[PDB]
Amino acid sequence: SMKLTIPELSLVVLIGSSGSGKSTFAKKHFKPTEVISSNFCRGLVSDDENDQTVTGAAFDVLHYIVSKRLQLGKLTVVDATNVQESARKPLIEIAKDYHCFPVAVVFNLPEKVCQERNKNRTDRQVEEYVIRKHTQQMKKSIKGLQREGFRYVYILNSPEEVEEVVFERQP
Amino acid sequence: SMKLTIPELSLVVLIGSSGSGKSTFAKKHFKPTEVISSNFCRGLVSDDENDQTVTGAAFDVLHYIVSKRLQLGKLTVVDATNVQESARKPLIEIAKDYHCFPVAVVFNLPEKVCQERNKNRTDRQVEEYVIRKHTQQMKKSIKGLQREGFRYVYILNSPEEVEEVVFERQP
DNA sequence: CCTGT
DNA sequence: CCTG
Ligand SMILES: Nc1nc2c(ncn2[C@@H]2O[C@H](COP(=O)(O)OP(=O)(O)OP(=O)(O)O)[C@@H](O)[C@H]2O)c(=O)[nH]1
Ligand SMILES: Nc1nc2c(ncn2[C@@H]2O[C@H](COP(=O)(O)OP(=O)(O)OP(=O)(O)O)[C@@H](O)[C@H]2O)c(=O)[nH]1
Ligand SMILES: [Mg+2]
Ligand SMILES: [Mg+2]
Repeated sequence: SMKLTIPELSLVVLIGSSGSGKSTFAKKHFKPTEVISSNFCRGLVSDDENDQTVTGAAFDVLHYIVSKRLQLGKLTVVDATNVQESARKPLIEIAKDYHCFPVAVVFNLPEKVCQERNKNRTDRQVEEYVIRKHTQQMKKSIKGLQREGFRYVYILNSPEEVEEVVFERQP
Repeated sequence: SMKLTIPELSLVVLIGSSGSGKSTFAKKHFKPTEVISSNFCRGLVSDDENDQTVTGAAFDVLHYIVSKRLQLGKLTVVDATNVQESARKPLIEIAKDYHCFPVAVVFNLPEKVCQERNKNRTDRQVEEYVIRKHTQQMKKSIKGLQREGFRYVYILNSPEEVEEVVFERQP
């Protein structure tokens, strides 16, 4: 298996293009309340998880919930693309404020896999150019993650590696 | 600082070209008996740390010492280039034999930096082609380290990052 | 340096 | 999708 060690008090930041399987992954490995999703927050503020015009409010809400959880010492997983440094920056800062270990889990999957999954989705889709861009941003992000403040950086390089992941939570 | 978390029982594998500063780094961060060096082993078997013809015997000795230490539950740092997969393979296997966690620390420095340092050494030098080769092998190695069995993979991307390292030995 | 042979 |  692919064992990923994380401390009991972690902020797990999922990094991946739309279609890379972040939400599917989060549901398999974590409790529902441990996972806070940017799309869910778009729904919380606007009724519409697909409404990009409420992104600002959605991430304000996400960051707020993350802060409340870390204040209470609860492990939290951020289910958003997190492919822009500007998106990861405030998450690292919140983790620092509450002495929480930031962990990066990167879905380094081929653009074509994400595009294929997106084409076959029935829940929500994005345009092809979005996935092309997210994949490029994800790839450019990998080198600098440790320096950004991620204490553990785990890169998953194929669907096979994603499937094999087992988290080892250390108390 | 660049905080690198490692378990009390770790096999820390330094990965870097000649001239990348492995031995300097090892002395700064670890007690002498925690560090086992391939060049020191060349000296043990032949009187000459620079004798490349005794490489087989030197690594036999290094592996034997690593095995004894991990068996005794002692943190161990391997100071060798470790830029070939075939070199890392037995280290991972010995770690697994004794339920020890392998940690990779990669000196991902520009070839030019290593060459300049090499040029100014008075203790021992290698030819430029050696460093060019080591650097290429190091860079080609990075992606696959987690899959090889390294439970923690830390990549240092500049002399500034190397200098900033602080190990956090979790009990 | 896990060896330009 | 932190909005080409
Ligand atoms: N075959 C296969 N399909 C998967 C896997 N993971 C996710 N999928 C499918 O890919 C599609 C996208 O998966 P999601 O988990 O929603 O992807 P996401 O990264 O959360 O995408 P966004 O929310 O748009 O950012 C879904 O229809 C899944 O059923 C996988 O591991 N294997
Ligand atoms: N400026 C600077 N010089 C360094 C640093 N680390 C090592 N050096 C110099 O670079 C040269 C090589 O350093 P070593 O620690 O011996 O490098 P190594 O990786 O062990 O090299 P090999 O034993 O040949 O594989 C030495 O002369 C060091 O003094 C550093 O962090 N900063
Ligand atoms: Mg999702
Ligand atoms: Mg050395």
